[PDB]
Amino acid sequence: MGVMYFKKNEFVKAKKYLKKALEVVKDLDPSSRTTISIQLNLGHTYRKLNENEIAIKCFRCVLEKNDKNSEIHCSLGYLYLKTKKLQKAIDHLHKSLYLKPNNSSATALLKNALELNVTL
Amino acid sequence: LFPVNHENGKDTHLRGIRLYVPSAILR
Amino acid sequence: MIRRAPTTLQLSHDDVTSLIDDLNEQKLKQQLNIE
Amino acid sequence: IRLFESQIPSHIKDTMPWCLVQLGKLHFEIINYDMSLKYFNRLKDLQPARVKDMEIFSTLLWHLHDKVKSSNLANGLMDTMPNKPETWCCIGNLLSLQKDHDAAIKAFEKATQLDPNFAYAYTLQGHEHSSNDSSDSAKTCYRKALACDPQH
Amino acid sequence: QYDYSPFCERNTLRESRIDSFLKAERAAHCLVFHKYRPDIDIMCSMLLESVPGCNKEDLERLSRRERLDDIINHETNALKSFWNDSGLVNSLQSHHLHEEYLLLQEELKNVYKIKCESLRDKCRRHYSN
Repeated sequence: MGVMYFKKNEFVKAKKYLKKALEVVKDLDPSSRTTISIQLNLGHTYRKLNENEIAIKCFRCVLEKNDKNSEIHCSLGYLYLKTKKLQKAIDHLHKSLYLKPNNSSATALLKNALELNVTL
Repeated sequence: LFPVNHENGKDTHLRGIRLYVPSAILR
Repeated sequence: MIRRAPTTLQLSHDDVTSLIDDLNEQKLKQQLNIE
Repeated sequence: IRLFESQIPSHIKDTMPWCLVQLGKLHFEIINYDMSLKYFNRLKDLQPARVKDMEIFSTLLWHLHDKVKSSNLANGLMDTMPNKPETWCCIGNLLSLQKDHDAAIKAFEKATQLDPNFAYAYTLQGHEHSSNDSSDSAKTCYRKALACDPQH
Repeated sequence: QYDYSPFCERNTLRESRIDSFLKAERAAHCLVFHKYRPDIDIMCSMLLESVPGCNKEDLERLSRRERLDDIINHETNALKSFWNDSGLVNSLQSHHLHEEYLLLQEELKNVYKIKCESLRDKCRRHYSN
């Protein structure tokens, strides 16, 4: 329900259904590829909800549970570049490049981040 | 084209060929 | 029963291009201000 | 270096292998090539069969073009430990010093395969790939080098 | 009644195996014990009693921290140590000892050599393996 409300460009209720899903599964079974999907989708909703702090927190948590994920590191670079945390942005982006060298958006993201850092 | 070789040869080598056009560190 | 692997959202290329563009005009904003 | 001069007694300074390694690396960072070699030689005198971080010496001796000492060090290092990545990167540095470099790239990639978390092997690979007049492979190698070590 | 529980955790064994184990076990014990039931009984100066290949003389040497007839004595003594006190050597014909002896050090010498490179080349063996 959260994913489909997200796809319907109606984010506020998608968040409440995903929050309920997280709280139901919060107590039991942190592993087993279910909580991973819950936090990833919830973090995506926050990044689309324009609230970034809890999104970064959830993405950091899911990254703790799974490090080999190019998309996760790309999302971390996105969120960190949205804020002025350029060093974390470039670090996570280089991690994503390491996991997958041939990423389309990541190259331009690295160029922009490096240019902003130099101009800073 | 190389239509004939010396002393009535058959085949031909080509030792060199080139095309010309106009127009300290840290390890 | 065979539970389906839940679908996972993907970071699209379009939104990241939009953000990188916005950052380019963001840095372009103060360069003339500094001058 | 001033702290070595003042706050370090001479007897400790010229005896400690770790102080010698740190001092040699430091003088490398100031691009003082002559200073580093005559203490790294003392380090080899203290113990020839020590690996730790021989990447710095390999980089130095590539610049000084000392083929024979590098050959001896590489032989000794392999006979001691074959699985340590610094030994393989030293071999690749020697091979690039000689002439051929494709086998140097292959040796470097194997060394990185021995330990994926060795950033200096990646950055040496990237620096070498510039000599291959190839940029895209060099660029990807540089990026994966900077990924391993954030402050490089 | 003869106990067979440890030979198979299954509490019942078919009678064919019961005599099969009993006959085999007694013969095996009678070989070691003499150079009867097993459940009835299982029992029966340098501390060191035996080392394979070590005769009483070798053991004595350890305590100190160390012509045709004569060579025949060396002929048998050599095969005493290597064959761990085998009884068939006394039944072997004397001339059959010679060829076995000659092949002995020849194989033993081959072990001696077995028990006892450029930089570019020696890297390939690690990479290719």
